[PDB]
Amino acid sequence: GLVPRGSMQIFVNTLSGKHITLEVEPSDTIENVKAKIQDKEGIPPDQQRLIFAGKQLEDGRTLSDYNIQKESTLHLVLRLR
Amino acid sequence: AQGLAGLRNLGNTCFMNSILQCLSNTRELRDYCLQRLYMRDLHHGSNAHTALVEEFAKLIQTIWTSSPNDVVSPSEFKTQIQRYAPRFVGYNQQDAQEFLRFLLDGLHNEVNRVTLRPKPENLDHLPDDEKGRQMWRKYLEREDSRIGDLFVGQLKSSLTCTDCGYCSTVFDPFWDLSLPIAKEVTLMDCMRLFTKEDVLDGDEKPTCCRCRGRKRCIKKFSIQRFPKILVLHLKRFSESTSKLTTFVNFPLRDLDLREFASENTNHAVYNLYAVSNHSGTTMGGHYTAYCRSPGTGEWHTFNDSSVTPMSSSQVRTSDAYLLFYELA
Ligand SMILES: [Cl-]
Ligand SMILES: [Cl-]
Ligand SMILES: [Zn+2]
Repeated sequence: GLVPRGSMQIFVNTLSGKHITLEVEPSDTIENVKAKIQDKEGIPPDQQRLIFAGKQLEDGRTLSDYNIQKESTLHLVLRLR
Repeated sequence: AQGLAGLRNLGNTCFMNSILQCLSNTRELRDYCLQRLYMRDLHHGSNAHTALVEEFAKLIQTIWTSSPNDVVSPSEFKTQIQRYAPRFVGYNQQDAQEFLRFLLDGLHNEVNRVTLRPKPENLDHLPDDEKGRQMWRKYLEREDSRIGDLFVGQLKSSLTCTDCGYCSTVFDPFWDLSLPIAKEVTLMDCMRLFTKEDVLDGDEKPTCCRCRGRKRCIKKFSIQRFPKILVLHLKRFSESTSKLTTFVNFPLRDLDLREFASENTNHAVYNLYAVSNHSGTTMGGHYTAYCRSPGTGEWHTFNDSSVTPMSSSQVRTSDAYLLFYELA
């Protein structure tokens, strides 16, 4: 068979506004999450910013830290500098 | 003429100055600072590493007691934000919306009315709107401040399985909305694209809890609660990474968002009062702000040290990146 899919699904609103579905665990780190977005979108993790409930998610924290529950949407944005 | 003070660039700090001026001209936030109402919301004193609200408020006070053409230095404020959020240490150009999110987060945390955040549940017996209201109350048990009173709204996300027809609903708080560039393209087209039914299939099939299998689902946003201050962030990022420079036609008054409401409402009409502009390339570009003075209704360009008059007809440009709307 295959490795298991994540226990929980969340969505990412990508750069064009289309959503992608991520397979995750509450204990996944924001780095893990950015890698998953890199897999789906081709965007390097070091360019990604993820907003949920007004908070930019930070590397070193997990999804549970931010009380991100099933079917929540993370908002993907990059940077103008 | 009041509040027309420039801010000195400290070295690639135009991102900071742009956002500060947008907040300076956020009427209720400005007044919160001028009337020193934060003092009652702070639960203890600060030290040199935790004086974010204190230094923010003093800067706003300085701007609104200046004479026109005065140039103000935000060095003490910058010291405080970088201590709260070490990414702002040093003198590289930064993204204005990233700075916005960190600044409001720190301001909020410092004046949060909740001092001991409490440590979920099955709400399927409830109708949509009642569940939304319960989720809102739960959010406010953790996050409740005068800054939140201004910026916080609630998104309703609806996820419908095309097999069994179960529509699963979640309610996410938001402090701003980052909108896709749709399709001249209008701001309404962007909000329509944000809220459009999104067909999730192929590698994006969710797992439906009822069917216990991967199913084609339809996901759609509506706005459950509209904030007093609506910050709209335009996703100026193209795939083929580089900046999307599309002209987005946004209205200065009468942005009517009733169509995107979860329920029939009348309190979803906004007027523009500030714009954060980014000009130039993805790297090495520059920030300015156009702001409407809350007292006179006249617009000014704020470009670091230089504050100059402008016509409302010159506010709408392709450099608009963050739009600050207030309920009418
Ligand atoms: Cl980070
Ligand atoms: Cl429009
Ligand atoms: Zn189903």
